[PDB]
Amino acid sequence: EVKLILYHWTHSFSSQKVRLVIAEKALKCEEHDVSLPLSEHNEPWFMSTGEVPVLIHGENIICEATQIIDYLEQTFLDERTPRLMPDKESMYYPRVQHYRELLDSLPMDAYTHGCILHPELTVDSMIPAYATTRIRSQIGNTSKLLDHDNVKYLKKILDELEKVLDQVETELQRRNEETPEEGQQPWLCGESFTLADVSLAVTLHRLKFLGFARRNWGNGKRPNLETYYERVLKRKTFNKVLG
Amino acid sequence: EVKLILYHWTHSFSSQKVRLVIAEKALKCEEHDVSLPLSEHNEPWFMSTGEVPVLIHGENIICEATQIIDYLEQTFLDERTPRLMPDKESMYYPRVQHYRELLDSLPMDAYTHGCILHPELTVDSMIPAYATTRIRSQIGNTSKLLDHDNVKYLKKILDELEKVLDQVETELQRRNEETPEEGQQPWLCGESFTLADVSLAVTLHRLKFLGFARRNWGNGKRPNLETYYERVLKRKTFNKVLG
Repeated sequence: EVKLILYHWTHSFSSQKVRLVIAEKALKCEEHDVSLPLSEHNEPWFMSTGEVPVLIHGENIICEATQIIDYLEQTFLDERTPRLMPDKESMYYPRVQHYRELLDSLPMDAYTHGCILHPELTVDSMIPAYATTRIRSQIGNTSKLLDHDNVKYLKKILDELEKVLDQVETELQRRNEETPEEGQQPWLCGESFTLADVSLAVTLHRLKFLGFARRNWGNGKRPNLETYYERVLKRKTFNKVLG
Repeated sequence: EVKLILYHWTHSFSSQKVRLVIAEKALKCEEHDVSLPLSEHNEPWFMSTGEVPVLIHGENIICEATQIIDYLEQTFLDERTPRLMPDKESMYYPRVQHYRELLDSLPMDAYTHGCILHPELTVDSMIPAYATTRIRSQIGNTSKLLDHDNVKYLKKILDELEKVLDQVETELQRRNEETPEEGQQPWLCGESFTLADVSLAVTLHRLKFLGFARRNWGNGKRPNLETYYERVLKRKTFNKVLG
C-alpha cells in the first residue's frame, strides 16, 4: 500500500549502495533521480558540498545513505524479503559487521579527487585527459582540502586502500578453502549476500572507474578478489543498478 | 521551471517554520505532507524519534529545517522575492541573527512532553485529560529522558522560557517607542518581516496549544508580546500556514 520514494543522484557512491540494497531486498520503489542530465558545459559528477539521498516511506523520512539502508533492513521483514544482515547471534554477524564498516570508511571522495588531479597514479582510468587539464585550469584561476598535501597525501591513502583490500583478499581466500571447488560459492561473509557484499561490490566498481583497479587486483594479483568482481558483475541485481 | 518539493509533517514544529518561510517568501512549492491522518487508535502527534523535513529543489536535496530555511534564503533571490534576512552589514542583522538563535534554542520537544505529563503547570491547555491519563498508563506498563527529573526539570525550563520571553518583551517595547503610535508598526527586528519573526510567531502559537501562553503573556502581562501575537495571527501568510 505504502510507496517507497528514494531521491538520489545517479552517480553518487552513497546513493548507489542504497539502490543495490533495494535491488537485493527485491522491494518495489519509486526511485527519483535528481541529477541533471548534462548542463551547458556538460559539468560531470566527478568535479565541494555534502549532499546525501533521502528515503520517504509513509510517515518516515530517512536521510543519509547508511541510515536509509539500516531502515530498509529493519522495516521490511516480509517472509519473502531477503535479509542482508544475519541474526545478531549468528557467527556471520561479526564478520558482516566488521567488513561492512571497513569498506564504508574508505574515503571514496578523496580517491575520486586524486584520480582527476593526479592521473599519474591511475591505470586505464575512465576519467579523460580533458578532465584533468580542465580542473587544473580552474585551480590556477583560484575540494582543495581533499588534495591536502598534493601527491604525498594521495599516495598515502592509496596504500591504505591496499591494506584494506589485503584484509578482503584474505577473507575471500578463506571462503574458497571451506567451499568445495564444485558447488555454489559463498560471498564475502557467508553464502548469503550481505550488506558487506554490497559495500564491497560498489567500492570495487567505483575503483574500476577511477583506474585504480588494475594496480590493486588483476593479472594474478589478489586472485580471489578478481574472481569476486567478475562474479558480482554477472549478478542480476548488480547489473540492474550498476548497469 | 524547477519545482520545489517539501516533505513534512503537518504538526511538526521544525516543519511549520519552514512552511512559513516559504509562505513569507511567496514561493510556489509542492508541499507533501507525510503525516498519517488518524490511525486505528487515532495516535496523535503529541505522543521518541528524531525526524526532520527534507526539501528537494532540482539537484539539491536539503534536510533539517534550519538548513532548508537558509537554503531558501540564499537560493531564491529574484527581485520579486522578499528577503527574510537583512544585509550582512545592516544594523538589523545582529538583531535578527541574535533573536533567531535565542528562539530556536528553546526545547519545544521538552515543553510538549511536560504539557502532557504535568498538566498541573498548564493553563487552558489544548491537550485533553485523556491524553495525560493515557500516556501515564503507558509509562506504568513500561521520551522518559525529556521528563528527566519529573516536575523539577519541567519547572526549570518553564522559568527559562520566561527569561527568553523577557528579552523578546523588551525588544518589542523598544519598537513601540521608536515608532509613532500612528503609522505602520515594525516587527521584532525592524519594520520588515524576518526569520526572527518566523521563529517567534511559530513558537508563540505552539505555546498557545500547550496552555503555557496564559501564564506567560496576557491579562496585561507582557503587553507588547500580547499585541504582537494578535498582529501575527491576523497575518495572511500566518493564517495560510498555521490555519
